[PDB]
Amino acid sequence: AGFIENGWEGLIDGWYGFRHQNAQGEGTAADYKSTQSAIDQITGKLNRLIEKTNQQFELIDNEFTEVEKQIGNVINWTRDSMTEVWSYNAELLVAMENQHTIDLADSEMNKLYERVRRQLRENAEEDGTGCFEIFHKCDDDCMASIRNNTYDHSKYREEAMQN
Amino acid sequence: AGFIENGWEGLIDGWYGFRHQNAQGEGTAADYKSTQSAIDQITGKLNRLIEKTNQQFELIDNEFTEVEKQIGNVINWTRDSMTEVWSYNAELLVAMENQHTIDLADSEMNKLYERVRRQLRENAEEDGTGCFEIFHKCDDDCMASIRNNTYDHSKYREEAMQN
Amino acid sequence: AGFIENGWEGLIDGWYGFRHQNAQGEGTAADYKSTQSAIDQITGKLNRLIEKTNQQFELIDNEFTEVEKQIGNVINWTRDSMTEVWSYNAELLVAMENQHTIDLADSEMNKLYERVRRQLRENAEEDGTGCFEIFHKCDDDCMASIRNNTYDHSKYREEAMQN
Amino acid sequence: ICLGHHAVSNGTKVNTLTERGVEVVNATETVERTNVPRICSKGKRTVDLGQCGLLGTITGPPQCDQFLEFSADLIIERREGSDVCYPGKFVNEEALRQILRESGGIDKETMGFTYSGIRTNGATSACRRSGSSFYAEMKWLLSNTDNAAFPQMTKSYKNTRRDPALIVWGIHHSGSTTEQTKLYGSGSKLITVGSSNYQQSFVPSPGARPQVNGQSGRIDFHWLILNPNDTVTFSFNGAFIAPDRASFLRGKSMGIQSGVQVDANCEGDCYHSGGTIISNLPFQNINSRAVGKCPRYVKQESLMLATGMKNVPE
Ligand SMILES: *[C@@H]1O[C@H](CO)[C@@H](O)[C@H](O)[C@H]1NC(C)=O
Ligand SMILES: *[C@@H]1O[C@H](CO)[C@@H](O)[C@H](O)[C@H]1NC(C)=O
Ligand SMILES: *[C@@H]1O[C@H](CO)[C@@H](O)[C@H](O)[C@H]1NC(C)=O
Ligand SMILES: *[C@@H]1O[C@H](CO)[C@@H](O)[C@H](O)[C@H]1NC(C)=O
Ligand SMILES: *[C@@H]1O[C@H](CO)[C@@H](O)[C@H](O)[C@H]1NC(C)=O
Repeated sequence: AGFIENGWEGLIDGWYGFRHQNAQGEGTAADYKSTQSAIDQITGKLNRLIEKTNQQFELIDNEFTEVEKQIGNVINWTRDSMTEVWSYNAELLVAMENQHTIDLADSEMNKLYERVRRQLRENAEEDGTGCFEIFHKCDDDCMASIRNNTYDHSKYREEAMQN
Repeated sequence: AGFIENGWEGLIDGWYGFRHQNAQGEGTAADYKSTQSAIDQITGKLNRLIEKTNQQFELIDNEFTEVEKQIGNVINWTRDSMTEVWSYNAELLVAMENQHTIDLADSEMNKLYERVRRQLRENAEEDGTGCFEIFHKCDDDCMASIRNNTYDHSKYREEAMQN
Repeated sequence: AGFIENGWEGLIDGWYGFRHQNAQGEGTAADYKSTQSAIDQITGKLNRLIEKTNQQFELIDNEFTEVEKQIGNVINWTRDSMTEVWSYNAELLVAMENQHTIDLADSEMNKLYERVRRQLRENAEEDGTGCFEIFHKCDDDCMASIRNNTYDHSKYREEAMQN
Repeated sequence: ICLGHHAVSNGTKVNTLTERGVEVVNATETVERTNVPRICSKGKRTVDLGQCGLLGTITGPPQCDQFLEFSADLIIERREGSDVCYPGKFVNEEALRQILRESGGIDKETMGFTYSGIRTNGATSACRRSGSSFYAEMKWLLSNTDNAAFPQMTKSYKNTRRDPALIVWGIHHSGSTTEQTKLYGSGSKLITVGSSNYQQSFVPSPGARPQVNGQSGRIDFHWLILNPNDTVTFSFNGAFIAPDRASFLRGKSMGIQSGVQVDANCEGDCYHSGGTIISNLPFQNINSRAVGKCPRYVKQESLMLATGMKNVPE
């Protein structure tokens, strides 16, 4: 997500998609495997995080009738230290899991990018902006064949080597 | 470990290795540098994790004769809060270091993969399943040279460009 | 920073740079975008991290006239547990952010390398030592065009395809 | 071309999740070690109690007259600061000290206690400035002239202010029963202190004690906190150190226990016995008991946060 100029706004159903701009026309489709894996990983991370505590805490301090002042300050200081360390742990965890979510999105993105590279030996190459320059013409069949991960490159090699 | 269909079960000595399927036959070998780096990093992580603490706690509550109920409940609540924060920190640490070890294995695999593609400029290309398609004939000396990081691609370029 | 043999000592102003060693002469220049992004990310991490607490504690113990020994032991044990958990959190913090800073520097290096290889379709090829081999001759304008992220690979293809 | 990064001959060793002591081009501090050995607190009101003590500000021994009723946003106590002139302890000592630390200063106002036909000017050889005297806001209620009965007194004081008052009174356990009869007379003296939330009562107990500050008997100062529109009745038959003035809280402050001198050359945040921890780092390793909004304590001597890349020498 670093070498791309901008993200698409018309991509609604899928997180990661595909555009063609071939001679047949213009089409914007959505990949399924990469976005399913990304949503599965992130939802698993959420389900790990979204978990109410098992440990049961009781009332240690009285709001109405104030407890003895020494033990009251001891309880207040213990609760304040626990509150500070919990706020610290919460902000640290939120920051690093947002970082890991962004890195996971980038990892799924360039994993799809590198698997598209692997599917296209020399029939296509990158432009640096996230697009692949196809060296063969197909009537929107090889578009879906790249999309469906059922692309055969060896039959398209002879007309793409000389170009 | 992303583009590979399945990991090898016949590899025992190392962690990352090579399969041959050449004209001489079929053979399995084990890389040494990448697995040494991975095991060194993971064992260093274990060494910095597997450490008995220096802080020496004292007995604050009495198991046999119960202490005064107010200060005893304060001790119980402090111990329960510290148990909860230590359990949360333990889950956090275990989860993030398991993620980091998985990502470290993936990154060591990726580093070996990119260094193999860097060794062989055009003599071999990926297929998407983790293999490299050699475009020259060589009887186990070139492949061991690939393993030994002593591959001389300059004397193999002439017969691999036209293919 | 994996495939690179060593870091340059003469690169002073920039973190990530460029060496050409072309026929025109010798010169070590510095990239600006990658090092600016890396320093911005690391300084943002520091500004997130270097932050005095907004919560103000009070004196719970007494240095001069020692408090009652039971509540004194409770305060000492609570402070020791808080000190131990803060020390563990601090060393975990330092370890994982040093790991993330090293990984961020490696990722910025990899992103710069990949964007250079994306600018250089076939006119240049990778080496494995972090260098690029050029199939065309060009006098310090192409090199700056690579540095300025304004490379025009369209009109270098005719003399570099056969090489 | 050749593409690469920068490095230095001498970098920094930092700790990392995989390897310990890895070499980086540059690194920064996260655990502060440099401690300012001065309580530098410019921008806030401060009082240096010195040879006076924080709890001595209430009762008023000779060392604590200057800071008898003060006002500050920072209170500083010293080890040499004594809380009492006539010897004796404080019940709930740390509770009263922590109340005074958050007082923001204290204000003394008279209770209007009128005593009829009974000598009230206490005088001890220990609590002395120029002659035999006693505390500032405490009145030692002796007998009339000599061994004589002490009439039962019922003195009621009502806190009419809008803030919760603080009342400190004293109990005299004489050095002997004969001394107690000299000062208050024969009979079992019994004293009750009554409030809405306070009803504790107690009996003075004469007996021999070691000579502390050149005196035998000990006076224990009890205390309570009065809510607004609440009254305290002292019903004492004898042997009472009556409160002439009630102490009132002023605002919010924080109390430190240091031993270094005070200046105004900083913007300090937290303080301790070694001085001031002025820094912006998240962690510190100077004192475990630094109080204020500042870095937290850690067990490690030093942690290096890698600011630069992992460098390899050429
Ligand atoms: C302790 O904290 C509670 C808030 O959680 C506060 O209402 C209470 O006044 C505090 N106690 C003292 C003695 O400051
Ligand atoms: C405090 O915890 C211990 C075990 O950790 C338990 O045996 C004890 O009963 C608890 N005290 C109270 C008052 O519940
Ligand atoms: C509590 O810890 C402090 C240092 O933080 C130490 O000076 C004191 O002696 C300890 N108290 C006891 C009772 O050990
Ligand atoms: C290295 O880091 C320190 C942080 O203490 C900083 O003051 C210094 O300017 C840095 N040096 C360079 C060359 O970045
Ligand atoms: C306290 O008493 C005064 C006078 O009787 C009255 O004006 C005020 O409202 C009372 N306050 C409370 C809290 O009862």
